[PDB]
Amino acid sequence: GPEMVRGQVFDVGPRYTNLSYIGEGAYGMVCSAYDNVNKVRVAIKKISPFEHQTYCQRTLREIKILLRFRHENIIGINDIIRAPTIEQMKDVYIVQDLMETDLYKLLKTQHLSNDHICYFLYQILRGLKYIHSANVLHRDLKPSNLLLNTTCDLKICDFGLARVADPDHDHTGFLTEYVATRWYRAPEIMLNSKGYTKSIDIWSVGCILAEMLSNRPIFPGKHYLDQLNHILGILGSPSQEDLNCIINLKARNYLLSLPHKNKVPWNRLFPNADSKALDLLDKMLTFNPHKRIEVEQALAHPYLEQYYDPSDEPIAEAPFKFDMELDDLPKEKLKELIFEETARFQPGYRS
Amino acid sequence: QLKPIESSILAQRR
Repeated sequence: GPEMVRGQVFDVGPRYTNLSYIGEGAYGMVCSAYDNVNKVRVAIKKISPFEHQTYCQRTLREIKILLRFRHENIIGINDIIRAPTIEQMKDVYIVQDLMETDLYKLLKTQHLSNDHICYFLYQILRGLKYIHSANVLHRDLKPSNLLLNTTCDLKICDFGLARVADPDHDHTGFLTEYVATRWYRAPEIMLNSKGYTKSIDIWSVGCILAEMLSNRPIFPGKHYLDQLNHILGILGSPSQEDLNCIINLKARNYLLSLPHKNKVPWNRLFPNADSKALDLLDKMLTFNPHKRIEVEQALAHPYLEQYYDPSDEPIAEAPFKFDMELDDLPKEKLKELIFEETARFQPGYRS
Repeated sequence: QLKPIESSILAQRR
């Protein structure tokens, strides 16, 4: 019999043993384990997606994306385990190198020095540069998705909400609504809910920077509509120009209804922060996504000048294109694609 | 318990 963790079977032996619980979601569980073959500690995610089309879609995306990606600040896939025939495949197990902690945990236990904050931010943006150069949007950056070892190496994880958006094509009206985790959610996810861009990831990074500076989330909305109020309580009411940019009439009128709010200066919120950090914070937390700093310009900001080196910041060799996006398909078809995508890890595979 | 930044390989290169 295979090992079992909190009632879930983890059919991953004999290679992977000594499973310990780490966490879960709606259709899976993550455990730590020991790889007896390579003699390394791993994290193993069990996914059981095949009954729901949206779970299948996200599983395929995460797999396709992470199997192409290779970057020091992004967690790689070491192995994928699943059944030898499509009919027996109910679960998929993804294996990664085990990291020691994550930023969410670290921020519960430790006040970070400015030097730590600066280096972590550099690593997040260096990883993001690579992700955005591939035409991928992460869409769920937050502290618990940033893994760390005690050597201060940072890696971005969780591509379960990530997708490709080929910039040759206007995706306005075609992106999934209600992405990101609420506190890290850019205002245009609420106001241009089907037409946002990779700029949402910069917003989330700004939220993360704010959180490193104070060990608390900057915009802790209690519900979807309160989120936008939290944002505007600090940024203040948008300029008329920024309102006049909002293409969606219902959204623009909804903002016109709201009472006026003044800008809270960054240095009253963060009176002990490095001034340059606050400058970069302001640029990342810019209301208008077309005025918000892009990842390359953020890396070039004075705050990160001791680390910025475009000769050592890889970009994707083969950015993903519109081909990698037509996954709006029946769940049974997505299962076939997941089976094909994971075939290279099976005994007897041939291309 | 978090080590100095210079224990990171990436930082050593910089």
